[PDB]
Amino acid sequence: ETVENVSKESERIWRLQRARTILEFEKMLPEWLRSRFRMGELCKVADEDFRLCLRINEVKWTEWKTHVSFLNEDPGPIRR
Amino acid sequence: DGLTPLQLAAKMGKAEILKYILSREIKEKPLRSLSRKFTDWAYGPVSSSLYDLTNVDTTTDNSVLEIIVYNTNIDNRHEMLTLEPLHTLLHTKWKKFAKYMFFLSFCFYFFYN
Amino acid sequence: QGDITAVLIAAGADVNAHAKGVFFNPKYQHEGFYFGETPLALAACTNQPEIVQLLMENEQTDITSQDSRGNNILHALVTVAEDFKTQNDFVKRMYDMILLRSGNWELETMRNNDGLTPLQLAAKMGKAEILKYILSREIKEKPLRSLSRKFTDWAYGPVSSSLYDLTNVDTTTDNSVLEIIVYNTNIDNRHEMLTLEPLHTLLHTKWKKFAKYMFFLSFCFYFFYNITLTLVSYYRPREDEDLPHPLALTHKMSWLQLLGRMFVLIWATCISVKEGIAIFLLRPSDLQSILSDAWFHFVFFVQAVLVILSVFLYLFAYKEYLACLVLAMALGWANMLYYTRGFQSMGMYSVMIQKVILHDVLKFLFVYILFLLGFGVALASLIEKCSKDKKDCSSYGSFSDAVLELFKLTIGLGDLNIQQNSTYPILFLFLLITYVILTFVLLLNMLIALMGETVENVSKESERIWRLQRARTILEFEKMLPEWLRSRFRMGELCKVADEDFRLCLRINEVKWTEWKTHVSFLNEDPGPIRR
Amino acid sequence: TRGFQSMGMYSVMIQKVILHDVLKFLFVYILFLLGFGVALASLIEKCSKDKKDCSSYGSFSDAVLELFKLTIGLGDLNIQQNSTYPILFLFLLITYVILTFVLLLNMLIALMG
Repeated sequence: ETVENVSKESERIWRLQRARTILEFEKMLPEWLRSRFRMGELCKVADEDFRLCLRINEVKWTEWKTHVSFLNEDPGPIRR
Repeated sequence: DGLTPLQLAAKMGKAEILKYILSREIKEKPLRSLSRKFTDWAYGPVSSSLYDLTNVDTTTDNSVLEIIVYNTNIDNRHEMLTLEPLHTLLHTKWKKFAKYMFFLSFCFYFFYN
Repeated sequence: QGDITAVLIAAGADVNAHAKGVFFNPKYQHEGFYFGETPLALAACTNQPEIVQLLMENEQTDITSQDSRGNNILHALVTVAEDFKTQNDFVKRMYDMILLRSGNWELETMRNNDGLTPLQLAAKMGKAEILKYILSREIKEKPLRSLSRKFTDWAYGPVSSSLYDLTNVDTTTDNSVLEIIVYNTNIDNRHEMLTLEPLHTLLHTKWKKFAKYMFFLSFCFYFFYNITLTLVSYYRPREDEDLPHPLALTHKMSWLQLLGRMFVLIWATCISVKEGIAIFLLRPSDLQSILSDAWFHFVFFVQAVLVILSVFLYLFAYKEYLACLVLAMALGWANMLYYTRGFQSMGMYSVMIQKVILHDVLKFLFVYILFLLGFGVALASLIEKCSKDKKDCSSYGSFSDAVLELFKLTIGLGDLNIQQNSTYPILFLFLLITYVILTFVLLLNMLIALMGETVENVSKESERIWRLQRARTILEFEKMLPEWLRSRFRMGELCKVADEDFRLCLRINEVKWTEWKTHVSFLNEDPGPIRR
Repeated sequence: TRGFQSMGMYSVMIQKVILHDVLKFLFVYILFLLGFGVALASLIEKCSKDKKDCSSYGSFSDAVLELFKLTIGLGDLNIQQNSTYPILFLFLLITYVILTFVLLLNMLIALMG
């Protein structure tokens, strides 16, 4: 199963050995971390809109449920 | 040991329960202040999701990625970095910080030899 | 909300509205979700089949209205259905439902702003599964079967002769389907489309009647072209003085070389004519296909022009009489690999060569030089500071000489720098055997780089590339002789539906057992090859 | 070689490969053998010394054999008795030696699938 396991475990070791150096290059320059990105602490629940820093991902088809869970009035990349 | 439960799931590396804590959608609104995922758009097939990122990134002491990657002693470690609030975040800094710093460490060390 | 929808339509809400907002997003996979701007397509795209049937009972509803992009509705359903089979397949079901609820033929003829039929749009974006529906489309009725694309002719149990319909498919008009499919870049499931039946046999048709007989003539003409270039270096009168003429004019008898030396220079013009067109057409093809195909048209052009450029150099005498010829002559026998198309047996062994040079040889090469440079410096600094052969080394390259004495052990060696050395010269057989084994693991591990479902994927992807690289040349040999296309075959426009029997040109295929249905769909009175 | 089920399997696959893959190997291998040979045979006398010491046999084909035996067994003096920067004579062998090897390694995959 070198056909199977070895060319899969090489994926297992390589993504880790990349991931070690990236966290090392965070800790290598503690000078000016101005380009850490955080989406700028949008609203969570309450009147406390400035709450905690977030991130963004996107989804696709398969089981079109209805919707009351959202936050906004179907906007886009709302820059204004 | 001074550990949050999210930290305890990482430090022992029990992966499947950590898939639940970082996802955690709660489809209500008397108590959805406990969630960790947020859906923003409601537009049929496309929808922009918001993961929550409190202790995850290395912004405080003893964060999640600091626990996961530097650790020994666990064996399913690559099966944890598939998980979405970690998989794209490593990919984030490889676009903006690391890869541009990486080849400078190559090209400096290349002329050294 | 279909229940709220009923009151809104009863109140008189406009149903032919548009929407031209910022939410189109040409960077499609975020913030977008294209419609086709109409309320009808939004009902269609998002699986509201009750509402799609609801929106067509209203007489005020238009269908033929277009988009800002020019799209009608059946353009839009094509631009949504992605490459995933049976995702509770609804686009194939609902593209069906819009035509059968209403429509004459005047829906599939309208062009977009890019000037494309919906059949062309499915090909140019390459969304394969919905194109399987359009080219099949049997309609087992007869009030409305003038929209079909398949026709069954015989009704005779297991055997049945089918008729595909072939309107815009063959390259008989401008911008046809095969011209779109094969010449295109930018798509990745391209071989999964040429499995489909009104294309799979049609490529096979011209390889019986046009291309294969034209192909080996292009081989046998190009084959003798390289022997004639070869026979100025063999040159059976073995030596005369020093040969001051590579490609001469030979004012002398035995015209076999007079016809011979002129036979080279004529074919250098034809390749110069034909592949000078390669700039005029292939402006995005080369940089996008950086590792795939259509590069040999440059490499034929590098070869044949340098044959003439030696002959221009022979009258201006920059000393490169023989120099420009020979180090460009070698491509003439190397470019023969273009003709390795032609056998399915030969094609598989042809593709995988260029597979490994791009994948794994350069992966092999960067590490192999890194150890070759590695252990060489330890031995090159060994060769003179200590380790005798004291005075006997005054020949060449005191660093690089030791590199070659470490380089040839890969290939062929056994020499005296072991026997003519010092500083305990068994040490000189430590710092080779660290090299010899460490080549071998870096050589053995390249086998594993040709593993990893190479059993599965590689001998399947070689089928994926080979059928395409045949299919490019066949459509090129259509366009190569526009002289007399009398042997394009069409079955001669048999009856479609109406009193218009001379209707449109067709084709023939045949079927087999499994689910003996009954038959009212046919055309004739169970005939055979009815010649009469 | 009929007679053992053990011996029979090794007997059939010989005639399998001569019909399938050796002739697939042979047509390409001669195509490069004829390929790099002409560049070296036209090298051997017009430039690149061993000036007078070449009056033996087949000025084209002699260079072919000096490129043919590297597949089998060689190590000879037409490197050491050459000119026109004779390291170049170890470029236009190593283009051949590697390009045999991929055409030899890919025959393993022709015995895969």
